[PDB]
Amino acid sequence: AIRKKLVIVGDGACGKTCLLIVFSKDQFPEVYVPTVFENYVADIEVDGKQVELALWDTAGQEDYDRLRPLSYPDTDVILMCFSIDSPDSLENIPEKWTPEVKHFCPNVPIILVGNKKDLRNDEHTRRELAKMKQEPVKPEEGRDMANRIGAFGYMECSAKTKDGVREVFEMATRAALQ
Amino acid sequence: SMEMDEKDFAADSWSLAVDSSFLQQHKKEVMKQQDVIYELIQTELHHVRTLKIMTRLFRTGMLEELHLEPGVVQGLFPCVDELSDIHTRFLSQLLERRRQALCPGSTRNFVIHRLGDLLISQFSGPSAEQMCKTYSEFCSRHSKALKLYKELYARDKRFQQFIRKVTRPAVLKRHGVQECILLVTQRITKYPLLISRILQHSHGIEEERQDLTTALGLVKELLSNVDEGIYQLEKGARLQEI
Ligand SMILES: c1cc([C@@H]2CCCNC2)c2cc[nH]c2c1
Repeated sequence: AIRKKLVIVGDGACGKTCLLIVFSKDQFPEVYVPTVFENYVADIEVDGKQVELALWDTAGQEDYDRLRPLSYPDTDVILMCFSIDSPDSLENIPEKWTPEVKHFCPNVPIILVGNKKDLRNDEHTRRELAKMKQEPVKPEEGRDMANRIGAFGYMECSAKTKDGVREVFEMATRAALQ
Repeated sequence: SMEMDEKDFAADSWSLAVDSSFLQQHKKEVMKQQDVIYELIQTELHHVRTLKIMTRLFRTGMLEELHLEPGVVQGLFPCVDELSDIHTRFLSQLLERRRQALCPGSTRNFVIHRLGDLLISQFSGPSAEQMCKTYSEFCSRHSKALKLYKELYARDKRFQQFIRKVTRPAVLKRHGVQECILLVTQRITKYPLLISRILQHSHGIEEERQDLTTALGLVKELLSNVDEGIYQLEKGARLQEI
């Protein structure tokens, strides 16, 4: 087994902590959802290759520009997260998170991940967004942003239902191996 | 960690740690507040445990088995004794507050009604000054500690055999040298997330809501000061580069 490091980046409410918790526990916690994620070393087997994938979150570091880059050393794959119920979190990707990740992690593959995909079919979500002349992020808007920033690929998931979660981490492991 | 504290914090939540007959007697709003307070203590217990692996397992093991020059061991684990002192003391107060709150005849049923006062004490005065000075020093030495580690593992056979031996148990899977250093750096930015969520479920008593609001402002002031006092040191950096 080879050791690879994964770091998840994105705005405060992009759902990155929930994504890491759901994958590491291998289910959506029923009794209590933790506020924070410390670290985790996942045992993954993708395309016949065994990898130890260390998982890290940057939640809480969004306002601290000198503390945050300390999470970046020796990263092998970056998951760049946005929330599908938050079109404003998508516009922060190209001129805030992308220049930072390319400066501290040159040549590291970035996977753009659209979280909370279940909220695309939520009535309360659609009503609250329509009040600000907005709508949930469309699949083509996510793909176009991933293409524009030079992402390795574009993927969607739902930590709430676990749909697409396992696929995101298996693809991140494949990206870290290249 | 010690068995007593591990069992007290083994459950995934406060609602699973307490007896179900004690859980039934409480309002859901109290259960929610207690679940987040329990997460704060449980993660503080794990943070102190991370610091003990760095001082007792790694640092002291290197000094006693490898007879490595102490200036090298210092470069690998900057401020570990000072950090261990600050967090072991904070943990002792959190654990004592829980112990005092236990029902007679019980080692697990408790409700912590007051926390803000302890959080204001930890994040103000001399103790806050010591955390600010220590984390500014630690985080400025973080990158150099990682490069020194990578040099020694790649070029020294006895150091590589030492690391492989002490990190072999499954309980150390996420606690290698680099993992411990980043776990420590990330600890300080977890405090506002935990305290804000405790505050969200602490409006029942106005003085407690006020104390948690003050504690939150103090942790953010501390974080902003630590962030401003950081400049990454480079091993063998020239004056012209600084
Ligand atoms: C975030 C971003 C940066 C640079 C400057 C702007 C472009 N992206 C990389 C730095 C430099 C030091 N700390 C930083 C935090």
